[PDB]
Amino acid sequence: LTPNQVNDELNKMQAFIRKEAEEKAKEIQLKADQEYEIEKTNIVRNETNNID
Amino acid sequence: SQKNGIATLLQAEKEAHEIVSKARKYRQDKLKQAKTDAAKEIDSYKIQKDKELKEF
Amino acid sequence: VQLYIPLEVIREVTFLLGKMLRRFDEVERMVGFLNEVVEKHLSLENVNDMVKEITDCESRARQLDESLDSLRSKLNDLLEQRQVIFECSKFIEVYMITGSIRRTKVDILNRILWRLLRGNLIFQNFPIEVEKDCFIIFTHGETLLKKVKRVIDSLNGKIVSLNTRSSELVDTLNRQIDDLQRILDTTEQTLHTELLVIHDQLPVWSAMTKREKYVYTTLNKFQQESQGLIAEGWVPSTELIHLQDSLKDYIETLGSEYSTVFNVAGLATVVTFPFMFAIMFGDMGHGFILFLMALFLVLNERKFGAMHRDEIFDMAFTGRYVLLLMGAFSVYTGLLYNDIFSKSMTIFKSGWQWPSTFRKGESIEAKKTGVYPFGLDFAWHGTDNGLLFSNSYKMKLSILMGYAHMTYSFMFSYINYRAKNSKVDIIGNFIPGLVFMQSIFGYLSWAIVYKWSKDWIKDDKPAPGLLNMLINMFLAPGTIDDQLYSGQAKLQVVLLLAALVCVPWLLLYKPLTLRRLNKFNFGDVMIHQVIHTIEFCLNCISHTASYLRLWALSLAHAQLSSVLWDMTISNAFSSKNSGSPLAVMKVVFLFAMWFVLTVCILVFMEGTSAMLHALRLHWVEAMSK
Repeated sequence: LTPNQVNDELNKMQAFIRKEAEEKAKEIQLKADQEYEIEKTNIVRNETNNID
Repeated sequence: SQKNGIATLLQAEKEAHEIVSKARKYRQDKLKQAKTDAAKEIDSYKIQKDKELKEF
Repeated sequence: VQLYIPLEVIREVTFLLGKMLRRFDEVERMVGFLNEVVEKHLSLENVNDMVKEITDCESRARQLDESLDSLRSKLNDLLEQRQVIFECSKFIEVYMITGSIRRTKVDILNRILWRLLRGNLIFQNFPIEVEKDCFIIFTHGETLLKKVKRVIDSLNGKIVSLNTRSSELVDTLNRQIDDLQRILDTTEQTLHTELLVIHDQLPVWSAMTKREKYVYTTLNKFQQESQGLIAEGWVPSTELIHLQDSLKDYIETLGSEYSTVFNVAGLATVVTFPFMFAIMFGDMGHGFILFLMALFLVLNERKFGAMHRDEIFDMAFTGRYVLLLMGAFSVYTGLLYNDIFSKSMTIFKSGWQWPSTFRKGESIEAKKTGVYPFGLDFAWHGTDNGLLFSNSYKMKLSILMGYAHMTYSFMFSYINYRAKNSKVDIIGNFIPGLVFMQSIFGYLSWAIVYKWSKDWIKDDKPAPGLLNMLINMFLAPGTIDDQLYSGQAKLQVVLLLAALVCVPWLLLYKPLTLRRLNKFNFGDVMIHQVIHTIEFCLNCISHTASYLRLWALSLAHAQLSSVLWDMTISNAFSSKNSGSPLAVMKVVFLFAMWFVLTVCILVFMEGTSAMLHALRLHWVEAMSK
């Protein structure tokens, strides 16, 4: 409504915006750690069988 | 402070996009590393094999 | 205004603005199919899981209805085959072909088989009791037997060849009629079981889609420029701060920190409309009837509110408080008149006494004793020149009440221009309008009261005519044939000059001072002020003569209520045959004929006209000042 009240609404909104973006970015990089390991495991297994 | 706040929110959604993209670039790179560090992982196991031939 | 709705808060802002697409076309069609089957016998996830139970139930209802009508057809295909055996064993009991056919094709099949086989047939028909019919042919011979069947099977006739018995196929066919009727009684029981959970749920599934399609049709009207919709559209200026206080609180209370961008006469009617009605509709008898049939709707407004109202009774019940006031003022004004079903009321003491000793059948006058206390006097009722006095009174009544209504509704313009804080509009429109209206017709309304104030007989002065006073005030200024007050001839010149000075002033003040404040189309202001001046100066004369319908319709109501009484119940009053059955059934029939004519004409089809005339006196004569 008035300048104190619109700013109180602003503070809440960017808090949610920022938080959500942090979680979303976290899940993409958390899957990134994992996908690096599974893929590395497969590639390494195939070659070790050729070497063996 | 109404139109000073709108400006802050349009920016925040842009930032939200960018934060997500930074992670999206990182994910693609981590996949390229998987192949390279797996290629380095095989020329260390080929010498581990050669070791036990020379031992023999 | 111009909104900017982000994609995070988009459905919430759209459903907020609603309270302040091929998918839901298809689902609308499916809800329509569910509405036809019964007659034949929110968040995004909360819509997404209820559209699932719309589709999952529409599928089973459609397949169970299509496995029911196609089974009813198979039932009728056996009930038509039983009858063409029952009606063709009977024909033998009283090279032949027996079958079923629609009844509209029996004559054309008879004619085609008679033109194919030249004669050579015995064709019967027996009605099976879409309507159908049986037929027997007796193709006497051969070599056309496979050609008669190409006539029958072309126009959809189903031949029933038996070749064994008319009593062995009937058992094997009744062993299928009941066996399939039980499948009907199973599947239709399942149908009526399924419709119980749907008939009490269709007003939710329908009302979801009717507003969801309405949401997406409106969301098609937005911009979609830079991953955010731009909603441009109109809103009244009173509701700007309500949008800026409801949109601001709503986007902050749900989180999601991406804020929106928001860029950029019925209160005087409540007495005057029933009162201007009552001036035209003046009678304590018809007024009490209208007040009573309004108070019947006011006291029963709870039983009539939860009820389906058709348009005429919705009009009559929406205004159950306009009619209560229209009756309550009609009783007051018909107590001012002496008009109770066009009769007088001898309530007070009269101001006129009649002479005691006079010859029978001669014309006499009354001597004035005093003045009647409240309302018009009752010694004007059976009077030859009473209608002249009522014409003068009601004409001057209409003039003064139209003057009062116009000068009351003209002050609201000043209050509007004062609330807008526009002194230019005040000095350009209100003051040159005020001292033009009051200097002519305010003077007329004052002169009526001042002629009523003077005696003009005790003074031994001629009573002035006020029509040719206002005629001669504009034509021949300064010449007063019958003097109405001292200093009339020089004050009417001042009032005439004050009225004539405001014809250029109201036409030339506002455009020439809007042009001076630009040192904007001067042609759009000057032409508008010329039209405003011509219209206002026309209407000051044209409405004070249009308020004389308050006298016109009052005269019409009073004279019709008089000449209906005089034709109906003035005939029923006789001192002969006192107590006779014929002389009392005369009174009963004439009261019934009087009462239905009063209710049908003088209330319903006369007060509606008085209502509409008091309505146009507000719409034009009051809502243009």
